[PDB]
Amino acid sequence: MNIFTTSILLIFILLLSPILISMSNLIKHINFPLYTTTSIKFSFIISLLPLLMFFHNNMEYMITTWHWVTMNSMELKMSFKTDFFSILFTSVALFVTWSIMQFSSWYMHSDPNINRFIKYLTLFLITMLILTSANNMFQLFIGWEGVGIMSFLLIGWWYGRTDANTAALQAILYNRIGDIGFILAMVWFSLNMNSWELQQIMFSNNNDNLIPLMGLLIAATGKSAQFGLHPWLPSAMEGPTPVSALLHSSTMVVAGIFLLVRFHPLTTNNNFILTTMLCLGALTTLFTAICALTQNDIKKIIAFSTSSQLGLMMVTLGMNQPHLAFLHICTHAFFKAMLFMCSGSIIHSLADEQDIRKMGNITKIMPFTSSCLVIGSLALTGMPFLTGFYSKDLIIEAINTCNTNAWALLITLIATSMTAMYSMRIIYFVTMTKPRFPPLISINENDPDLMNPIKRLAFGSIFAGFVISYNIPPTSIPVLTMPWFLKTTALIISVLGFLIALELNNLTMKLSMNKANPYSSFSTLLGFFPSIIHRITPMKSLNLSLKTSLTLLDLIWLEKTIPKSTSTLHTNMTTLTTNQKGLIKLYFMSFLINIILIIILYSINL
Amino acid sequence: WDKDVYPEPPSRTPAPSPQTSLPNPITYLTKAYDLVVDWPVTLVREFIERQHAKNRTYYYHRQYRRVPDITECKEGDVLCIYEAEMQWRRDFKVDQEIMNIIQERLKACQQREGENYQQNCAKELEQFTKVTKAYQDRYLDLGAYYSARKCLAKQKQRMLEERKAARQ
Amino acid sequence: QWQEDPEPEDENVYAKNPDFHGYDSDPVVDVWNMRAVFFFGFSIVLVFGTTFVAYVPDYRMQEWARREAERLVKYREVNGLPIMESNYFDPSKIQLPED
Amino acid sequence: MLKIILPSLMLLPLTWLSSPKKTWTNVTSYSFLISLTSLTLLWQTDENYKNFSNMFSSDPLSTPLIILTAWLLPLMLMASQNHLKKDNNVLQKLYISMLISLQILLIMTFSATELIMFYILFEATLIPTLIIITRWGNQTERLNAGIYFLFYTLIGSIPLLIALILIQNHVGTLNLMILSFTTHTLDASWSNNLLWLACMMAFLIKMPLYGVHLWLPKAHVEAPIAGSMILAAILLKLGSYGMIRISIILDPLTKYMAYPFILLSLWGMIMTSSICLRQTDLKSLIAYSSVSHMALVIASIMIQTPWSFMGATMLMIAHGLTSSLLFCLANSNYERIHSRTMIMARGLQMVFPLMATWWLMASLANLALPPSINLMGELFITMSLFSWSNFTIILMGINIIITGMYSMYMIITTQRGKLTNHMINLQPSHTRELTLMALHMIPLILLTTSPKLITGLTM
Amino acid sequence: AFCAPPAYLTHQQKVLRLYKRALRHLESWCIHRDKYRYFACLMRARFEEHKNEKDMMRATQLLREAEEEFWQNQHPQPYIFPDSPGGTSFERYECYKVPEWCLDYWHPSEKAMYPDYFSKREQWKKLRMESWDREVKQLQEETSPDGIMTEALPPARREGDLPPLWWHIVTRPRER
Amino acid sequence: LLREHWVHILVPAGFVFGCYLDRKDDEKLTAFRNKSMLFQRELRPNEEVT
Amino acid sequence: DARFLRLMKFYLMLTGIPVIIGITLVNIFIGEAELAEIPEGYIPEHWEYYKHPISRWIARNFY
Ligand SMILES: CCCCCCCCCCCCCCCCCC(=O)OC[C@H](COP(=O)(O)OCCN)OC(=O)CCCCCCCCCCCCCCCCC
Ligand SMILES: CCCCCCCCCCCCCCCCCC(=O)OC[C@H](COP(=O)(O)OCCN)OC(=O)CCCCCCCCCCCCCCCCC
Repeated sequence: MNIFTTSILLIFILLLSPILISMSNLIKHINFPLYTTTSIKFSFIISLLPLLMFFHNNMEYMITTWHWVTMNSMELKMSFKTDFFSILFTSVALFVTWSIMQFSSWYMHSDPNINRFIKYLTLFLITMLILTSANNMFQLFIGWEGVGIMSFLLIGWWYGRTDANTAALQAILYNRIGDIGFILAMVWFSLNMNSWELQQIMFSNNNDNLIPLMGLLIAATGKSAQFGLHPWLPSAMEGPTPVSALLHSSTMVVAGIFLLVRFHPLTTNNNFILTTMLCLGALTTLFTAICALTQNDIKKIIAFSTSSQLGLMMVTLGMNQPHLAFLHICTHAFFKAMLFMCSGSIIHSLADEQDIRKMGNITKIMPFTSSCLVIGSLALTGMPFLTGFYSKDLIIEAINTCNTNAWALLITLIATSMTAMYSMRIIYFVTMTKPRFPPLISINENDPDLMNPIKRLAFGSIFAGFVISYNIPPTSIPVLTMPWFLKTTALIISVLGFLIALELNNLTMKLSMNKANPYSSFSTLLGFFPSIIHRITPMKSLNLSLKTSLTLLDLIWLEKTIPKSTSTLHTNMTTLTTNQKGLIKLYFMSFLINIILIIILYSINL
Repeated sequence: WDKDVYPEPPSRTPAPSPQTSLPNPITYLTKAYDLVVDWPVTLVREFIERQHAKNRTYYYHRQYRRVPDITECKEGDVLCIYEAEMQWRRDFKVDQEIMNIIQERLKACQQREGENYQQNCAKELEQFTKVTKAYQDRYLDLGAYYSARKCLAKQKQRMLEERKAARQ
Repeated sequence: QWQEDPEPEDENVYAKNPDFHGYDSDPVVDVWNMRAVFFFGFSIVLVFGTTFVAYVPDYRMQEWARREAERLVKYREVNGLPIMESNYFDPSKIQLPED
Repeated sequence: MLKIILPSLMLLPLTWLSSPKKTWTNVTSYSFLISLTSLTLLWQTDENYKNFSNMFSSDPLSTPLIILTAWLLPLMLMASQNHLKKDNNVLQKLYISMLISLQILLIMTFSATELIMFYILFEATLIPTLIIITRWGNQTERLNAGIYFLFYTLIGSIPLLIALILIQNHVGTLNLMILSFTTHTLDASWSNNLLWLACMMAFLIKMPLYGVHLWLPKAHVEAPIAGSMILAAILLKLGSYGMIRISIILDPLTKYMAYPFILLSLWGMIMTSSICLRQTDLKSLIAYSSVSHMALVIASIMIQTPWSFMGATMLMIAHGLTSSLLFCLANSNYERIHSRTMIMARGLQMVFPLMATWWLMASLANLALPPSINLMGELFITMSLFSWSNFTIILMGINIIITGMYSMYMIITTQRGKLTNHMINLQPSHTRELTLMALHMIPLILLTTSPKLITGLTM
Repeated sequence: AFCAPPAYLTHQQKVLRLYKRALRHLESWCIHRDKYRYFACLMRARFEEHKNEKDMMRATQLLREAEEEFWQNQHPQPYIFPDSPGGTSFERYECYKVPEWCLDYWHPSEKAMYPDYFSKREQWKKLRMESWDREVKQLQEETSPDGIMTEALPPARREGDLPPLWWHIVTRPRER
Repeated sequence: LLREHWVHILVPAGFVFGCYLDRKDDEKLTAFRNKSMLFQRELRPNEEVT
Repeated sequence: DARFLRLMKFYLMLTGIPVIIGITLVNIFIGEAELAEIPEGYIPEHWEYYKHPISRWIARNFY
């Protein structure tokens, strides 16, 4: 209990060190990118050990480090819950951010504030590690908001671009909408349990706990991407490919699913939460893949695919398979980062163009990234053993083996096919056709800072599922008893999607003009969700803020009523009483009226 | 650390049964740790404890004589009400700490048992429910301006109803 | 129209005092003012303030309270008594009104 | 306490018989030393409170207000320095004396024991503020602003005086903790309801209720930076202190004679956070922010719970610091551009790359980024109001959203676009104002590390 | 980005711009170069079929109908070059496009390096306080007194005079 | 030098005057010096507690 | 701006570094105190009830 805890806190000390050199004067006399990358490397090597000790013993720990406050029977302290989830996610995220820092030192040259970029990356990593290892809702909220703000600071790197800022504020807005529910849950737990710690909160397994779960579900829809709060993730492609790869493929988007797995001891007995999960996550697998079938940008395609996979993980959460959802979280990062990686390689090789309609022959002009892209696409589709299988196969088996909703059970698979559809689209329009890009050619992918990270993430994407699934413990019994048309459905339908895509893409030839259609227009313009919501809701909110509150109430009526009325009244009475002309006759007649009134008062009351 | 206040039950740790022929890193890693982290830090703490031992100092836990309660405290005499209210605030704070101790005693048991907390973590939950009932009967709905007099009014507004129940 | 001076014009300070600090045009006074600020606000108050406040002991009895609560829990759990009762005041000394 | 007040009284001669070159330096240094000495009040080793005389006293609620008051002084000295720089030595000595008098009276009224002394000082706080706002403002509506401020305050304060007399007659004293150890319940009659109204309206005006918030935006927009700072930090807190002290005797009336103000606060919160989206004046935006934040304080005093009072105190101090910081940040630009219009100057963070951080952190606080005392207050107010009634969370979330919106709006329309390249008069950032911002921030870090000094009476 | 629109576009300009947009959206629709060339030739035939026509009313009618056909058959996700509006690089380096006057506030120990640079910057001003007065007269004297005016500017007609209002078209930052 | 550096004797003099007046105030209020039902001591080590 | 940062660091270190050194040397050599029952006769002081040497020193000497 000395080696485990020391190894747990050492990674935080290390991650902090760079930011300490960021305040010192050594930056201008150090290679900050290389130093930070080595820090991340050693942090990963350190985090590898707790993983071994857990795989061996299966022992979880709670570590309270510092007393912050004592509020009248309610303590608050720094508390880390080192469990399977935390210790595995830490290793995965560090192993990924290593590759990402290297590829960033490659991709962001000519940017003077590359030091600032690296600092922000490591700060986000720290916030995510807090979120992931928190044994306390307040610490988890710290991580939540740190992620949400690092997103604003990274989407916005190019603060002259008037669209990156719109995207940043969009993310802020949606994540605050999720924070609403997060705070609702925190309040319910603080009142009905006088605590904020998983330990005490786990004694509400018999209580009703529907309102806090609704709150957490809203927070998950927010931080992750689901049909109600999804659009901010595609609009996050306005930022550099490294942050698109870290904050939007592997981290900052599995946060809600991590929340729900941490709170799985309470969703196990609420068939209204599990049933809105299963009927919502599936509504995104379909609605985004559709969107990912007629978009022309590699980044947007990848983001929509990420959203679809997240819907799939929410589906397997609803079907009561939290460990499976988390296994997918962890086996998804490898290839959904290597894909952004090869995308950014292709882009920086060309003249900063992301539209597939102006690239081709990559399979021959750029073998390395083509091979890695194909590997990632296969792993994503579900090829029998490339880190996709070990999670997606079990998910797609449980989906049909459980008693479920028979429309989700269908659209989930339709989207699982659209996966291979748009993957084949990428493959065919970027790596199989003729070079419809400009004529000047300065391709170069022979830089180790680019070759080694992808090599590494590819070894990962190939062997991580094996290495994990054959070491983790069996916290759930699966069903290996079923017909062939359920045991092979994922593979079969991925193949059918590939073939349908081959056909419909070869039809892109044949000199037959492309008559626009409403289906494709819908899938292209996002179902118009943004185009309409982001135009009505602002208009109403703002026309109200202006014409009603500021104008009608404040600058008009709350003036007309109190102060202007006082002034009018007193000025009028002033005029009345000071309209006097110096006439002694009138003054004395008034004196006489006064005398009469006084005599009368006296003689009457008496 | 008094183990009676903080139980910390014992630890049933088993024998390592390496039914294989391939080595185990964790063991040699722990040995290397013992050699290159423990040894020097232990020596340093020994040195610091030496300095302590040679310049020790002692500090005492302050005792508080008991003063009259609100019950024997007249309806407007403040020299007594001050003493009584200070005493009540003191006991209120100590009760806060008691409840915090119970909760710190329950979280540990939950984390320890794990999947057996629904069967092996029951007496602690019962102590928690009981002390919760007591805290509720004493201090629940007083308000920001809580005081011994409001606590007394609560006590009486409870006891009159309990007396009605008793008689019928 | 009427008699009045004309609106004045902006005035760069760095032109004459590139070592400007913000306080006064006189360079030595500027420097000594910034020095006094930095040495009385940062070097003393924040530092010694933080030190004193951190080494204020037993702020509002939150420590003695924990110690005494441990003592009480021990005493009571040892003598079989309960850890806390439902009535602060003993209902003997109290004298209720009879309806 | 007298060791805090006598030196503050001596800062005056120092100011007047100091040479025209060392007065600023000397008075600022000694003000910092006063801020330092004021930390004796934090030596609270027991639950017993301090009582130095029949006239003075300190509590866990009055100590932080007092220390913030003694800390803000040298900051206002430093900030009122670039302007009134050409102004005559005599005039600037007058300014310094006004500031010092405000300091002394605020310390007195926070350390007071008697409601009527509290009253005379809470009403003497008007002269220096009015004089600063009218004699050193730049517009022509500062006169009307002072009228509004002065007379709102006095119209609210008269019935408070009358109620204090009624009490001093029924009971024989206005002394605190005696009004506590002898308080009685009431009859729930109309006379006592009007007593409640009287006792409260003064403070409900001095911290702007929604409907009588029409003196704060004026005063801010028309006042100089030191006036803005003190108004945002402490003058909005006198009401909170007064209500936290006077609500002990009005029981049990506030259980039902508080609904209208809870409603007005929870609604005006939204209806001002929204103005913070479509206001053009940066100063008025920050004023409406102050209003939307004080609404929570009001609604939390109204419900009388320990968590509520704790959050009220935390948010009081935090908002004080943050509003002062934001006001000084806007002033840094005003001194360079002479226009409060926000959308005029843009694309900063290019020539002022560091002040864009202070701009950012002051925004991270206002939108309650954890870990921070702004949030440690908002959260507990939210929990208290959720226990009160679960439907308050709706309005709380709406306000949270609008805050997160307008903070980043204020950030982006000033620091995160592209530059107004036609701005030749962007004198680089002064060490003085960078130091202002640092002195504002660092104490927030320290109070976030040790928020045990900031909970209040209950905790 | 270098000129100003005229008070009104002429039928020729309208038709040319419609042709350009139609071809760009044809490119968007047809991903392959062979297809693009095929249908571009087809479209140019469709156009040339009505080049020797002169009836202005029927011409405007054909144009009003072709614009509607375009709005009905336009690609909703067309290709935009990166550095152009709607592109992924529009206003991306405005963060580093710092103006020139930001160097008048530099500190002697900052211009102590790049001394050969700042010496030129100086005489570039000497070339400005002298070339200013005559740039006004050339506008005063070249003014249309009949009221009419537009956003054009003349060159200098001398040896030594410089184009009026040059300092901001010159001296502007790189695009990078 | 004094005509410009004698103004450093006021504010510390004020601090000391304040401490002195506090001493006067607590020389008053002497009653209950040892008659508190909580801190009734026996004057064994000294002659005046406070 | 580099000037302001340098001066802030200088003037904070100037008086924090010696403070930190003193605190470290104190906590090493002197060390916190240890809980001890009260001799039935002795009357403890208002400072022998605290723990940290600096706390009880400030108490003994100024409170
Ligand atoms: C109350 C009056 C209110 C008025 C405000 C104006 C104040 C002006 C006067 C100057 C300030 C005087 C002192 C301020 C309080 C200092 C508190 C302190 O001394 O720190 C104490 C702390 C140990 O705390 P202690 O109570 O002894 O032990 C129990 C656990 N707290 O020991 C320490 O932690 C000290 C070490 C400090 C290290 C700082 C490290 C920063 C860490 C980053 C945190 C970031 C959190 C904020 C991020 C979001 C903010 C936007
Ligand atoms: C632009 C706004 C308008 C500005 C112009 C203001 C016009 C002033 C109103 C005209 C005068 C009407 C008030 C007459 C007061 C009547 C006496 C009274 O109400 O006192 C009763 C109560 C004490 O009664 P009690 O102790 O129970 O026993 C009997 C007395 N020993 O003691 C009390 O309740 C004291 C009551 C004092 C008067 C309170 C006035 C209303 C308070 C709420 C609003 C305050 C804002 C200013 C007034 C707005 C208009 C009312």
